[PDB]
Amino acid sequence: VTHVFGSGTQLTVLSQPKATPSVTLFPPSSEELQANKATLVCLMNDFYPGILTVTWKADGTPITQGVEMTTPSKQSNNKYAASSYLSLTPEQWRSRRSYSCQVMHEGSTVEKTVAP
Amino acid sequence: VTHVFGSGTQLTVLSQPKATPSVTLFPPSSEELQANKATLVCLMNDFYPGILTVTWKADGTPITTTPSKQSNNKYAASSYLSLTPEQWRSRRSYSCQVMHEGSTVEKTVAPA
Amino acid sequence: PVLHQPPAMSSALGTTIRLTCTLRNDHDIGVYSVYWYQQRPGHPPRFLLRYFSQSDKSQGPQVPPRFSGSKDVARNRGYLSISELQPEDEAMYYCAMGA
Amino acid sequence: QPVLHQPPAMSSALGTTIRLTCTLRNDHDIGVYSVYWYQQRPGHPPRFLLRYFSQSDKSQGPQVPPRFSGSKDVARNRGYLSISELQPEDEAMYYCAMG
Repeated sequence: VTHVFGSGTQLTVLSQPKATPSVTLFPPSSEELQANKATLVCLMNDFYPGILTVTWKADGTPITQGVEMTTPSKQSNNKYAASSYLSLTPEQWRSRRSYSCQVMHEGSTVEKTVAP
Repeated sequence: VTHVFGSGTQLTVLSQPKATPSVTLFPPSSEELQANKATLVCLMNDFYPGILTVTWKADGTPITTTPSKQSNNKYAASSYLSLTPEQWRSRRSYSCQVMHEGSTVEKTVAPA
Repeated sequence: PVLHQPPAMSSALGTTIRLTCTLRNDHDIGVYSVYWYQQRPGHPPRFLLRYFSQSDKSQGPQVPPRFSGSKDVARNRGYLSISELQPEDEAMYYCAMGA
Repeated sequence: QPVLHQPPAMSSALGTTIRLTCTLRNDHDIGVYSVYWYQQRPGHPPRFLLRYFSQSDKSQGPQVPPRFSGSKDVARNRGYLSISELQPEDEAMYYCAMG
C-alpha cells in the first residue's frame, strides 16, 4: 500500500474564454530551396480549447500524404499552439498554382493559401 | 528535499537507428509583414531518440512544442518566435539552436 | 484497486473544488497520512501536501494555502481542496498513502 | 542548480544494463535520505518502482521485477537506478525523489 500512487483525476478549469486559432502559413524557405528541398508549415497558435483538425489542399484538392502535425501544447498564456507541415519536392511546390492549409476549430474554419 | 521530485530521465530502448534532427528555420512571410506581424518558426523532424532542446538567439545572444511521432515512426517538433516587424528588420540575424543526443545543429536567417 | 480516484472533475475559474481519494475498506486510513501530487502535461509530479490530522500535516515547498488537505476517517477518504481555481491548476492529481 | 538533477535522456539497446543517475545538490547529504524511483508511460500514472536507503533498508514495489534495483554512492551524493535485461516496455520516463 505504502508509496503506491492511486490512479489520478484529471481536473479541467471551466468557463475559460475560447479563442479561434491564428493561422500563419509559411512557404518553402530560400535556404531550403537552394538545397533542393521544400517544406510548407502551417502555424496555429493562441486557441482554446486545444482541439482542432487540419486539411491540406493543392489547387483546392485535399491531400492525403506527407502530412504531419505536432501535438497541441499549452503555452504560458494558457492557450494552445501547434503546427502542421507538408513535405514536397521543389518540383511539386512549383507544379501547383496554390497550396492551402485549412484549420477547423469548434465551428470556426480558417484557411490560408500560399503560391510560388 | 523530502518528497521533492527530480526533472526525470526519459529512457528510450533503441528500436531504430539514431538520427540527428533535420532543421529548417522559416522567416516572416511578405504578407504577414504587410499585416504588421512577424513570426519565425523552427521545424525539427526525423530525429530519434525523441528528446531535444531548442534555444533562440538574436544576433548571437540567447533569448528568453513537446516532441511527437511521425508516420515514419521518427519524431518531430516545432518552436516559434513572435517579433514586431521592427525587431525583425533591425537585427543582423536570428537563430534556432537545436541540441540532440549531445550534438548541436543551428540555423540562421537574415532580414532579407 | 487500493486507492480510488474519479477519473475527471471540473469547476469554474476562481472557484473552490474538492477531490476525493478513497482507500480500500480492508485498510484503516486512520493509520495513514495522505499525500497529494499535481502533474501538468509535460512536467514531473509536484508534491502538494501531506495530511494526517489538523495537528499533523505539512505543506509542499512553494505551495499556496489555496491547496488544503483533510480526511473522513469513518468513510476512509482523503481530501484535497483547491481555492481560487486558475487555468494552471488544470492537471492530473494523484494521492498516495504512507506516513 | 536545483535540489535534484537527472539527465533529460538516456538510451540503450535491448538486453543491456543501464544505470540512471539522480544527483542531489551538495548542500544536502544523500546519506540521510532514501532514494525513490518511479516509472511512467505516456498517459499513465506514475508507478512506484522501489525505495532504497542501504542494503539492509530497501523495498521493492508491487510486482516490480528484480532486474530493477537501486543503490547509492554517498560520497558522490548520487542515487542510482539500475535496470538490466532491458526490454521495450522499459521505455518510459523515470523520476527520482528523496525522503
